[PDB]
Amino acid sequence: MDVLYSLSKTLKDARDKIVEGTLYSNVSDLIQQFNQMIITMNGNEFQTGGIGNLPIRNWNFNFGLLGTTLLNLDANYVETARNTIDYFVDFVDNVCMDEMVRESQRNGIAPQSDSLRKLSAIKFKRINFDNSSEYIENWNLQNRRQRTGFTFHKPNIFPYSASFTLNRSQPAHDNLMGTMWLNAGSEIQVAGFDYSCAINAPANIQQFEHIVPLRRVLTTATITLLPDAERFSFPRVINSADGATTWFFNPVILRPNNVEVEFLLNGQIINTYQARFGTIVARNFDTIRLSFQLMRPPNMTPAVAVLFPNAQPFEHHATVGLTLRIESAVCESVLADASETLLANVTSVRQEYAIPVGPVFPPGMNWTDLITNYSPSREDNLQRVFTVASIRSMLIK
Amino acid sequence: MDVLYSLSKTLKDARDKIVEGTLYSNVSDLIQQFNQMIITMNGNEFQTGGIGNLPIRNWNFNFGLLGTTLLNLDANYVETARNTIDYFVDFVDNVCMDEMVRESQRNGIAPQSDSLRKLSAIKFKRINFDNSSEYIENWNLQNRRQRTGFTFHKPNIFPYSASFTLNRSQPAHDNLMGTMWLNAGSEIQVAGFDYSCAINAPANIQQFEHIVPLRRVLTTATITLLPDAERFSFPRVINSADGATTWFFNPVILRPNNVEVEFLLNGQIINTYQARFGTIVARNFDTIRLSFQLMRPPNMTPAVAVLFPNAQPFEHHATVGLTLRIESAVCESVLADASETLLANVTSVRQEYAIPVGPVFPPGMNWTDLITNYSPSREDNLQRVFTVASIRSMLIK
Amino acid sequence: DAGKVVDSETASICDAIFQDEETEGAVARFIAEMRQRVQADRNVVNYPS
Ligand SMILES: [Zn+2]
Repeated sequence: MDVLYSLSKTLKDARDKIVEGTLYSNVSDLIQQFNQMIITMNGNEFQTGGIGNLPIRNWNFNFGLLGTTLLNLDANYVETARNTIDYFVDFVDNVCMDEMVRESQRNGIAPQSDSLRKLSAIKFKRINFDNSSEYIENWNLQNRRQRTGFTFHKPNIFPYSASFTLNRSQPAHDNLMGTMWLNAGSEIQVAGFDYSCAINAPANIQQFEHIVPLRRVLTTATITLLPDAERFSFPRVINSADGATTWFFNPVILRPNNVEVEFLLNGQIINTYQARFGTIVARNFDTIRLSFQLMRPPNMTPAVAVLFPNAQPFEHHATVGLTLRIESAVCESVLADASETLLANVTSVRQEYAIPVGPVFPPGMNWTDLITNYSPSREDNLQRVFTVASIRSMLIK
Repeated sequence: MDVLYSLSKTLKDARDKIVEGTLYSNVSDLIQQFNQMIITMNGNEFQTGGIGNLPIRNWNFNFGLLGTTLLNLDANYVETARNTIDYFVDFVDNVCMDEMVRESQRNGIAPQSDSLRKLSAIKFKRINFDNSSEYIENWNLQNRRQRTGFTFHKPNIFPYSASFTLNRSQPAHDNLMGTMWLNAGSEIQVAGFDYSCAINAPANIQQFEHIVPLRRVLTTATITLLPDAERFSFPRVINSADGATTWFFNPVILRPNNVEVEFLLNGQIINTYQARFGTIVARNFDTIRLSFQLMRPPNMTPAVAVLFPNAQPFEHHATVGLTLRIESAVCESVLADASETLLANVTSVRQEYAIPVGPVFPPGMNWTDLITNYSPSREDNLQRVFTVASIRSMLIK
Repeated sequence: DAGKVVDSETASICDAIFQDEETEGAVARFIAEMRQRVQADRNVVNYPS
């Protein structure tokens, strides 16, 4: 993998820094690296593809070296360099696609393509160059069993889940208490509702709790917490838990009371925020526990008192909501986030070449399932494919 | 770590091979290794302990080498060697204890004791010797990110859990259908029960399922599957779900019907055994799925018929069961088994020296809590402490 | 083992250290056992120094 990254990095440097007119002192070392790459790859044959509809392509390497006796490189130098750069870029492209379209239950970290298996040979190690990218850095670190860190802009950490729990209910569904929630990507949006507005509850307070366990431990995360759940604040007709009927939800929003958002790590409370909103920091956590309360307003103007009667018919249903967004975070494992395009590239290649579903990844690289069941083998294969996808994106759009 | 293991190994080989009357050729190479250790260690000061009630001790090395000339070693030689070996054994014992009593949330795999941090220095690499123990081999393989493996006899993989689930219930608790299970160590005993004996069930069959997700993937596991749970075959008075009252359970055991045991990895049925008891093999799995049925006998003699009426009074309750033991298995992560004494050693040292509860392990190294939340940090720290404990056990009985 | 060293200075230093009494037994045995490697098939030679 390091050799593949180095081939891509040297090709990118060659395509950026070998431009007509530039002093040769600007590309001396780069040309040394390029000539070593050519010498090592020369006299080798590689075969790529043959999985799904990915074409079977053969790569024979026989290129002359780049010149060294020149002060300011000219059009001839650029042309002779670019002719080789095109072939090497195409070879790297196909090697990366071959690697991405493969998976293995056992040894998902080990190279899968036979081209990458070849490149793993010690003869090619001379092309290693500099592993400065984040993904290659983390690849080396996890090879050495060192701490890994990936920074994400709103990481996709919560498996998609739109659901509701009914702590109190009956067939008529006209007196319901419970919670609704939507977890998706980086946003939790929860809303506890009570049709009776806590008329008959002790202290006229109804408690709601929501526990969201992450599959991975996030660190140094900035989180925006807001006191309303705009998604569960409009009239709804929701089909029952068993799909037999449908029930009506006509909410009226009250402020959540005694809000407590605590971030826990293996059951221990690492961070906790009491009735605080805005930007907050979770230093190290793997579970989020949001507790809030519907407190029946002690004092009401008539226009409010009309809304909450003592008897059964509850036309309006009291609702208190929270919204939580992980804006940025750090994770030891690989994840999908808003800014990066590695998941998109891998899925695009697999879909384009119609790769049959293997044993590890779910069909179509469904991120919801992949993150719902984030097994160690899946993590290994996902890290491998994401690293090779970043390597590829270093040269191809 | 490898240096500490090598010190222990060379000291064990010195206490074994350096014996009265042995040939010089039997111990020439061992004496080379011993003198290498002495020369490397001389001139160094180590400090051990200072956590909990473990005393602070200082270690100073200025020892003479061993000069082997006698054709067969005599008593003087053995006494002189034992003088050095005893001090080195004490040093290794203290270092191992001081490393076992510590832990860290971050970088839990790296040494925590200052003595071991010092031994990690480059100059002590000259003592490495040979890493032949299972735990040290797996340590090196994991450090290089190779597929490790630990072989366990009766692995303690299931957190203790004795519970029941009533799919049908009422306040009287006189007509119940559901399941009862004990997961403990390497054993799963499950029993589905029905008071009506599926008289009103569709097809006179009641389905029962028991899903147990393991916290780690087990490979090449030998399993014993027997068709009755003896633990839930006698009368019981069990507390209610909420503890309000107690309910009486008076089982009569029928054979389980349509038994299917599925071992799954990543949601795929890796192994599936249908109505097969005795010794089976699960090659690779992370969750077990027991499925069985209570089938009302289609033909009954008068004595059996008297037990299963159609009216409410159900004096005898039909029950089917399954027992599943993992006699042996292989796991990539460190576990506690019924043969190794590493968990016992670590817990014993911590208890004896009254080490305060740290940030990673649960109080008292409670195995149930540890395996219930076997986080990656806990796994790193546990592998470290187990490896150093096995190093210690080479010299301490 | 009919070994060779890379320079006359190296040979003299090895002789001195081999003869001196303060040398480690490991160093003496290594100076006695150390060998070169001449691979004509690959046109390469490694010599201790
Ligand atoms: Zn046994």
